[PDB]
Amino acid sequence: MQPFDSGHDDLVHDVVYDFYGRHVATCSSDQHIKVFKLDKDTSNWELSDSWRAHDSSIVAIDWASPEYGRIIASASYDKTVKLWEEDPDQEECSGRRWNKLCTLNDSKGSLYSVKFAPAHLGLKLACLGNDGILRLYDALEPSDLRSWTLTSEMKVLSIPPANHLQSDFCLSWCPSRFSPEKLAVSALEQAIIYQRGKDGKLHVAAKLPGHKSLIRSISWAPSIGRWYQLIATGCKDGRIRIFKITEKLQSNLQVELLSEHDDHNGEVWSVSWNLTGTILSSAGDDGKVRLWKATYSNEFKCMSVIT
Amino acid sequence: ILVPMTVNDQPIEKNGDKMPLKFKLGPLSYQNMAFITAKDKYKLYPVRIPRLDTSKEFSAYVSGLFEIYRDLGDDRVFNVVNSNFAKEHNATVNLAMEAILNELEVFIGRVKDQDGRVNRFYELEESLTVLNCLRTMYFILDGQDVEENRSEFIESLLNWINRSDGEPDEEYIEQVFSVAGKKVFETQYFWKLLNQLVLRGLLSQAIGCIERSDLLPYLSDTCAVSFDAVSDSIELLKQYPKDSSSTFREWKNLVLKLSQAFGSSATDISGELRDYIEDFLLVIGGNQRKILQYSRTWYESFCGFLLYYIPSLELSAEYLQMSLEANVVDITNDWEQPCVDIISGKIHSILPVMESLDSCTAAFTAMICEAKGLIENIFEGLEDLFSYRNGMASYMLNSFAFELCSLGDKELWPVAIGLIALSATGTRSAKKMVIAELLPHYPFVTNDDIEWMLSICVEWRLPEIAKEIYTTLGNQMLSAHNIIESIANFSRAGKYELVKSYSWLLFEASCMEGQKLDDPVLNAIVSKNSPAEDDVIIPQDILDCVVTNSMRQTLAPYAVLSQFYELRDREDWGQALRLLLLLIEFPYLPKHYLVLLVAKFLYPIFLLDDKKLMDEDSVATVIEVIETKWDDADEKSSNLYETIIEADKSLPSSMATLLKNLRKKLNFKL
Amino acid sequence: PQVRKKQIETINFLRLPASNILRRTTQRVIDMHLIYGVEWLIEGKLYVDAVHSIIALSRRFLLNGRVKALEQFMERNNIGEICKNYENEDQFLEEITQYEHLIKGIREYEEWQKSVSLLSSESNIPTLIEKLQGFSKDTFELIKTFLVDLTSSNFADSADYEILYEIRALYTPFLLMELHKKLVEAAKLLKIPKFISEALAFTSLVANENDKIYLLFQSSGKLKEYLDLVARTATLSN
Repeated sequence: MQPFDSGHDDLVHDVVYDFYGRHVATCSSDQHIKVFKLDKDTSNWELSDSWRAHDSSIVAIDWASPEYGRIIASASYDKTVKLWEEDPDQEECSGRRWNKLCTLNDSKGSLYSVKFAPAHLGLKLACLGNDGILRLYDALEPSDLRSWTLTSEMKVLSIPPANHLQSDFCLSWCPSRFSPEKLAVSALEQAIIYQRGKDGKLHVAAKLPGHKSLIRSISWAPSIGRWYQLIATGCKDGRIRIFKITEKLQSNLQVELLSEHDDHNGEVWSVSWNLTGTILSSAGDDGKVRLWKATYSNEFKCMSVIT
Repeated sequence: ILVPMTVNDQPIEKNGDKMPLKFKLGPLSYQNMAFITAKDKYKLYPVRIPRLDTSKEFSAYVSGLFEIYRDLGDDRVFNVVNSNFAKEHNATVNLAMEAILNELEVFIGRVKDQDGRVNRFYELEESLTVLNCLRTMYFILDGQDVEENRSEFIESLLNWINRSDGEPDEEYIEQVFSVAGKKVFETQYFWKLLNQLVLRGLLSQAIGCIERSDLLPYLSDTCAVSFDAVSDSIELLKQYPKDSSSTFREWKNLVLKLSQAFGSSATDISGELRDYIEDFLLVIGGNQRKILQYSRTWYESFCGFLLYYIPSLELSAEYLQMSLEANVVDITNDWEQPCVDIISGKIHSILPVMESLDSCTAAFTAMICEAKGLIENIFEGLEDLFSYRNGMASYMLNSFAFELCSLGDKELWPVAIGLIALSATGTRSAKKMVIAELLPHYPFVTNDDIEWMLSICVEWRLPEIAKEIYTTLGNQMLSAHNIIESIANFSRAGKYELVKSYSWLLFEASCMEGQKLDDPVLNAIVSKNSPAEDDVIIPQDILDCVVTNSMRQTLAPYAVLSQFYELRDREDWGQALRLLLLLIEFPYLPKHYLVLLVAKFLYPIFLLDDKKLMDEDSVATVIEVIETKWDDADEKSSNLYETIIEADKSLPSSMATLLKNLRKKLNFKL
Repeated sequence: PQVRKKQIETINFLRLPASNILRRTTQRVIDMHLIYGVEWLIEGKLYVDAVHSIIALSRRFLLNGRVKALEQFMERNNIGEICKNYENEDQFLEEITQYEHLIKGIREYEEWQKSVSLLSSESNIPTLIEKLQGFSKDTFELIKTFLVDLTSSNFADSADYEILYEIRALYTPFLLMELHKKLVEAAKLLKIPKFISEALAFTSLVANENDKIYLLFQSSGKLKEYLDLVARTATLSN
């Protein structure tokens, strides 16, 4: 392979795609969000917009639901979730293509991760860092997107000590709208599953069994082609525990744990998943990306060992 | 299955360094990106997934398979008339098996010519070598014996040679047949390489062990009666049946006749040569102890009992064992031990293994073996197909087409979503899922990007799925600033209330000066009469008609009425205003929307103010909310031309405001 | 013509320079037989005998009033001799064209009916009827003269004339009439939806002796159907 230049001089923290897959909002800590673009006659990825975003390191990034303008935000430790909107007369490669709309100061204390809620719930984002609270701001109006009406404040630890910026704050969503929102939200050594109530507040339906150590990634396996959900565990014990979360403080879920992997022999740091969730794409401290794939019985065996 | 993440800059290959290697699998999967979240590698590696490479030879391959399933219907189960309809539906499922593998021979006829990994083409050798033995054992016979279709026993027996080994290539008609140290041959290998290639069942390389070497320069020259019955030896290979096992029995008597016509006749030739002639003949009678010892591999011995002894399946229990008293079965590579698993029977525990020998081949293998019912399920009786509640068939088929969507592409959706609308089990539940879920990262600002999904809702038509698409792109467009095909997509969201708010305002609060322009949209201002030619109306009323078409009796009396925005006259833009107001908003978009359309010439001088004038065709043909409006219902928004007329420039009634000033000037004015 | 072609092969093996089987080779091979009986000229240096054998079988069975079975029989002959070979016809010349003209002038109304999906309320909402007026004018001001004997120097036949007379009659005033339907069901009255001449201007534009649409046209049977739509063009200004 050939490694494309990013222009960056500092770690790629995340890579997050849009639904086309043809743009990735790669953040570094060089204070630029250099959004790239796949030109499809080459494998190397070239610039779409080097705008300077936050003035604190963008430690995670998430593409937005780009309903009202094409939006990408990010949370950094400046305690903001700055939204950046593209009107389609804006131009590429120029430092201005995604332009400031809001500045979230409702949120207190340093932040570390926005995840946007799906576009069925409109322009709604969750946000969490050492704020210690999962705060679901909701910009209700389709024109006016700075109108951040709180829905649920759910305490994660009320204030995490600062040494938990070394902790992945893990946030993920089911994109199914034929169910109320589910999201595994990492509260420093568990991941408490905030399952919807009925009451205008979430409650902790379950908390991952067999984990006593920090959770270094949850990516929620889509609720495509399953009535149930799936997750896997990036986690610090050296393991993957692949809970098939069958549907059963309120609850409607029961934990099963089917396969248990461990051939990473050290910490698992990427759980990612296929867009529909077929492929358990698991990267660890073994230096080998181990793509795992279910065989008949719904049990993931390694399909390929990309050394 | 090894793929370098890189041949430059390497993150880790080793569990000595505990760095946090992170890999992100998106809606591409020929570029996924591999990096470290440490101060090492900010580099990002474009890295493919094996068996999920955007290619166009792939697009031909997966289209071919998908149309072969359409000939088998949505059918995937075995049926039981019923004394021949349990064989008939079997019979057509043989011939579609061979369509699958001959698509694959067209796709071996692609990827032999150029391969970028030689192991990517070796997956197509090895999964085809599993489904070479399958085709000999079951899928031409009706899941029965050899004697049902003997020639086509033999043709897949040749596929088992030509598509495991890359052969013919001359090297077995050259071995001691163009070069030990003879050129007229008494050697064992002049005749073992005749024996093994006949034991192969092949007859293109077996004739060259006859013809391009010694049959004449010693037999005919020595004697004419050691030549009259060596004549009979190859004659028995030629008058070998190829298309029946009835004649084969009379032929087995005729072998006992003229193989014994050389027993009786002269020998003026070497005892080496003679006994090699008999070794070829104990292939031909089908004797045990020469079907073993001149085979190059197990599937030549096992397939030499199966031809030239009793051509029936019964030389696979006790006699398969005699093919392990021939040659070993490979287990360093997995191609020959899955073949054994056919012969014993269990094609359901080797389908697992065919996933990493190319799942695209294995998915349609699973489809069609369930149509014979030789594969089992382990749980039967969430209707979804990534449970094993559903078929071994619909385990791999419609979970193949989900990862098509993630592959890179989404114009192989006519294929993919075409897959998941077919199967006995209801995968209409699934058709909701792949097409409801894309939310957190899709609905973009554009002109149009959802149009095509109505065609990804006739690969199955569910109407509930057919407006969900435009919900996730039919209020997403008010920053895109595209024109009337977006007012189209607002109505077609499903709603009459999203055209009561997003195209209502192009009739109310429309002003910011004297001219009534104020519209982000560009078909208000210069292209007002663009929807009035029925040229730009048509695209949107043929992708769900009636939900768009009715709302065009609102925004195409908007080329008549709305021309008063551009210039305000007493006639011409009073001709084309005081005309039709009473069908066009009285079942469609808001009913009394009329306060920054009809109103706004009331204060300007045309009309009574401190002096009696009267304005043409508005004297008594404006009569709704525009005259009387103290008793009459006005949808309120008249504040925007009671302090927004210092930018229009009226004076003589722009002072001392009344809404009953407007009620006076439209009463008396003569 | 496949079974019949092998029939010709057999009769050439049985000798003679001419057979009754070789007579019909530029006749047959009854609708299908005639049309598949002729195809035989593609190669150069003769195509001045082509239109003769066309009109000599086209007309032959035209008691079925079929002009719809001449939509590949007036185009079967190729001028090829580009590089692949390296009065006689004047009467009939226009008839070749006018066979196929009748279908097109049906289809010159109907295609506007399918290709609209908006209200036809005039104020320039449909503007896609202006060029179409000018097009559909030439089918009674189209200067050729439909389907008839036009001279008497070339070969003609009387049996084969009455089935020009009547086949002409069936369709030529329809194409004429669909021009006049657009006046009161497409609302295009001139080349703009204003002014009502071009129905009153058409009352002796239908009359021409350059296309000869006058002489076949009934004085009560087609003329009464024609004026009732003029009378509805007149009430767009009443």
